[PDB]
Amino acid sequence: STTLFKDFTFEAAHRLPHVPEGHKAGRLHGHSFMVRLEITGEVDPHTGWIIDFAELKAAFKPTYERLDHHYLNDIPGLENPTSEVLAKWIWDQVKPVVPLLSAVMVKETCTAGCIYRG
Amino acid sequence: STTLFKDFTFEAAHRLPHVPEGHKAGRLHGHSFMVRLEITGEVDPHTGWIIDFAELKAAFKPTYERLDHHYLNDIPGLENPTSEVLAKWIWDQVKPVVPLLSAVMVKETCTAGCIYRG
Amino acid sequence: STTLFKDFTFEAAHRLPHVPEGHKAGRLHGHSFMVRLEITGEVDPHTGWIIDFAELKAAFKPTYERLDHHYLNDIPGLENPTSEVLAKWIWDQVKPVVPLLSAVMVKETCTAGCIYRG
Amino acid sequence: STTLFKDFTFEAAHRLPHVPEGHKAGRLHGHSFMVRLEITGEVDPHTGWIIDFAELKAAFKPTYERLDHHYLNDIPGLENPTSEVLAKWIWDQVKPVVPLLSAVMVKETCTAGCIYRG
Amino acid sequence: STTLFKDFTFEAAHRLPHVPEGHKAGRLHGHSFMVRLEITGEVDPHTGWIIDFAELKAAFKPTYERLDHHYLNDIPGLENPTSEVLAKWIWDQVKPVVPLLSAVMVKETCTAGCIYRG
Amino acid sequence: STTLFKDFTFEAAHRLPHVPEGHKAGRLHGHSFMVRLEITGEVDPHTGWIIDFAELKAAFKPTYERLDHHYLNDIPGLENPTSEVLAKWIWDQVKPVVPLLSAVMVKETCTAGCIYRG
Ligand SMILES: C[C@@H](O)[C@@H](O)c1cnc2nc(N)[nH]c(=O)c2n1
Ligand SMILES: C[C@@H](O)[C@@H](O)c1cnc2nc(N)[nH]c(=O)c2n1
Ligand SMILES: C[C@@H](O)[C@@H](O)c1cnc2nc(N)[nH]c(=O)c2n1
Ligand SMILES: C[C@@H](O)[C@@H](O)c1cnc2nc(N)[nH]c(=O)c2n1
Ligand SMILES: C[C@@H](O)[C@@H](O)c1cnc2nc(N)[nH]c(=O)c2n1
Ligand SMILES: C[C@@H](O)[C@@H](O)c1cnc2nc(N)[nH]c(=O)c2n1
Ligand SMILES: [Zn+2]
Ligand SMILES: [Zn+2]
Ligand SMILES: [Zn+2]
Ligand SMILES: [Zn+2]
Ligand SMILES: [Zn+2]
Ligand SMILES: [Zn+2]
Repeated sequence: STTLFKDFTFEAAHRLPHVPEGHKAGRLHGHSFMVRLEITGEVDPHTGWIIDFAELKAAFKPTYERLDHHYLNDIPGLENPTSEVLAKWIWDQVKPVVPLLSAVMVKETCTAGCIYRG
Repeated sequence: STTLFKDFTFEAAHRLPHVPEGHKAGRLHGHSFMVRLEITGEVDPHTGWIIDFAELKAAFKPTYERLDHHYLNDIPGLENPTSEVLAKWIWDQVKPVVPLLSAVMVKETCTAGCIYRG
Repeated sequence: STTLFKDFTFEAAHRLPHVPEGHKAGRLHGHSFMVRLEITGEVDPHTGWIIDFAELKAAFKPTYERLDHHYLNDIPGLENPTSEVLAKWIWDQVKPVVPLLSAVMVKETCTAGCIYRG
Repeated sequence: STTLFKDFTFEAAHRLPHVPEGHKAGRLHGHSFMVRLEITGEVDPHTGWIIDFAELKAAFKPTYERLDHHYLNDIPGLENPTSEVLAKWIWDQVKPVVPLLSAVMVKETCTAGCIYRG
Repeated sequence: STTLFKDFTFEAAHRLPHVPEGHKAGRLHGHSFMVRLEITGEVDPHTGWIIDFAELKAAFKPTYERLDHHYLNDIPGLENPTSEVLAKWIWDQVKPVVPLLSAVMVKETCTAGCIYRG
Repeated sequence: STTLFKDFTFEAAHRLPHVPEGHKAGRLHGHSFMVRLEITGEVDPHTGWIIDFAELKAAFKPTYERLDHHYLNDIPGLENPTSEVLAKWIWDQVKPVVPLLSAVMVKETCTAGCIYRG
C-alpha cells in the first residue's frame, strides 16, 4: 500500500456564527490555512508513480481559487466554516475529481487541525 | 470519521536511568518536548466541531503544568522518562478527562518521537 | 552589543483598500501574522538578562489583544493594513512601553515580510 | 500499541527518465529529501523503549550514505527515482535489518511526498 | 528605515569542482535551495508599501526559471556553485532590475547559508 | 560584504539561580537549544567560499560536546545560564578558534532568543 500527499496553503477570512457570545472565534478574523490532500492507490510500473504531483495540484486548483484570499462564510456549504466542516467540504469538492482521495487535512494554525477521511 | 489534534510544547529536564554507563542519555539533560493530542468523534451538526480546540487545551492543562519547566524523573510514573513511557503516561493522565482521545504523540527533538494509541 | 527577540502569532482579517480592483489583496481575507519584537541593551550582571522574556510578552499584551482574532481595517491607524504599515503601527504602540525596542518584524505569510527599525 | 519514528534528511540529485519531453522532472535536478522510518513494537519493561533511537539510526546509516550527496539514478533499483519508488526501495533495504519497520515516508520537497508500508 | 523580504525555494542539482578529491560536495548532488530577497526603501503613502511582494516576485522570475529544476554548473557564472557564489550571482542578476535590493540570502540546507549584501 | 552561517541544536538542562522565589525558570528544566554561528569575511576566488561549512562544524565541536546532553550550571562560566550569558559564553569559546566569527545567536525555545555580537 502507497499513499501520496500534497500540501497547500491559502490565506482567508472567516467567522464562527454559532459560538458563545464573545467567543474570540465569533469576531471576524483569519488564518493562513494549510491543507493536505492525501491519495491512496497503485503505483504504475512504468511511470513509477500513482499520479503526478502536478496533476494533484491542478485538480485542486479550482477549489483553491475559491478559498484563497477570500472570506469563507460567503461560500455555499461554508456558512459555518470550522476546520471540520472545511475539511469535509474540501473532500466533497475534490473526491469527485480525485477518486483516489483518502484523506483531507485542514490546519488553521501551526498547532491545531483536523483530518477527514471516507 | 474526523480526527482533531492540538499540539503543545513544554520545556523539561530528564535523565534515563537504565541505559549503559557511557550513554549520553544517562546524563542529566533536557529537551523542548512536543506533544500532540489526537481525538476522534462525531461532528455536532450545530456547532460544526467535535469539541472546541480550547476545551482540549483546557483539559490537558493540569497535566501540562506538571511537565512544563520541571524535571521529569521526580514525577511518579516518569521515573524512566523515555518518549514511549511519557506518551503512555500522558495517555493515562488525559484519557479519563478526554474520552475521545485516540492518540498521544511525543517528540523529544525535532527529528524523533513516538505515538501511543489504544 | 546584545539583542533579544521574542515571536508572537495572531490570527486576523484585513484587506488592502488601495490596490487596483481585481487584485487579490483587495478582497477581504486573513493570515496568521507573525510579529518579532527585538530589543537591544545592556545585560544586568545579577539577572544575566536584558529583561525577562515574560516582561516583553507582558508589555506587548494590550497591543496583541487588539490584533488577535480581529479585523485590522477597523483599528484606527490600520485602515491600509499592509505589512509595512503594520510594523510601523506596532512599533508606535510598543516603543513607549518598551524603550529598548530596536526592531519590529511582521510576517503576513511564511514567505514574506517586513522589518521596521528606529 | 506504540510506534516510534525517526527523521533524516539527505541531499541528492535525480531526474525522471519516463516523463514526456516537455516535463521539468526530466531535467537533471535535486532536492533536500526527507525520510522518516517508522517502527511498531513492544516496549521493554526495563529499558522502557522499543529500541534506542541511536540503533535505528545506526541501522539506516549504510543506506543513508548511499543516498546522501549522490545522484539517485546511479543506484541499482533507483533508475526511476520517484518518491514512490524511493519509499519502497528504502523499505526494501531497511526491513531486513529492522524487522519492526512498519512505514517509510519520503518527502521530495517541503510540501509533497509519500508513505509506503509493505 | 523599512526593509521588505520575500522567500523562494527552487530544486536544483549542483556539484563543487574545487574541493579535495574524496570531498562529498564534489559528487553530483542536489538541494532544495532557499533564497531570500531583501529590499530597503521608502514606504509610499498611497500604496502603504515599498513595492508589492508580487512585483518583487515578477522581477525575480526570469532568474528563478533559470535555477529551478536545473543543473547549476551549466549556468555561466555558476561553474563553482557555492552558496557564496550563488548569492553574489543572484545579486548580480537582480540588482540591475531591482535597485532597492539590499540583500540576497541563500540556504542550501535547513541549517546553513549565506548572506550577500553588495 | 559576505556572511555565512551554520545552525546547531543541543539538548541540555539548566536552571536560573537569580530569579524570584516562584519563577518557573528557577526550577530545574531543559530545552532543545538552537545556536547559529555567523562569520564574515572574504570569499577565496579558488574555493568559492569563506570557509567550509564542515570546517566551522569542526571548530565548534569541542564546545558543542560540552553543551550537548549536559547540565549547563556545572559548566564554569555558565553558573547563570540565561540566553544572554550563554551566547556571550559561546562567543568566548569560539572566537579564538574562529577569528571571522561575527555573531552568535542562541534560542531556547522556538519563539525566543538572543543575538550576541561582540
Ligand atoms: C481561530 C479559532 O478560534 C477558530 O477558527 C476556532 C476555534 N475553535 C475551534 N475548534 C474546533 N474544533 N474547530 C475549529 O475550527 C475551531 N476554530
Ligand atoms: C536525548 C535522548 O538521548 C534520550 O532522551 C533518548 C535516547 N534514545 C531513546 N530511544 C528511544 N527508543 N526512546 C527514547 O525516549 C529515547 N530517548
Ligand atoms: C495577501 C497579500 O497579498 C496582501 O496582503 C499583500 C500583497 N502584497 C503586499 N506587498 C507588500 N509590500 N506589503 C504587503 O503587506 C502586501 N500585502
Ligand atoms: C522534481 C519533481 O518535479 C519530480 O521529482 C516529481 C514530479 N512529480 C511527481 N509525482 C509523483 N507522484 N511522484 C514523484 O516523485 C514526483 N516527482
Ligand atoms: C552540500 C554541501 O556539501 C556543499 O554544497 C557545501 C559544503 N560546504 C560549503 N561551505 C561553504 N562555505 N559554502 C558552501 O556552499 C558549501 N557547500
Ligand atoms: C525556560 C525559560 O523560562 C527561562 O530559561 C528563561 C526565562 N526568561 C528569560 N528571559 C531572558 N531575557 N533570558 C532568558 O534566558 C530567559 N530564560
Ligand atoms: Zn478561526
Ligand atoms: Zn533525553
Ligand atoms: Zn493580506
Ligand atoms: Zn525531482
Ligand atoms: Zn551541495
Ligand atoms: Zn530555561
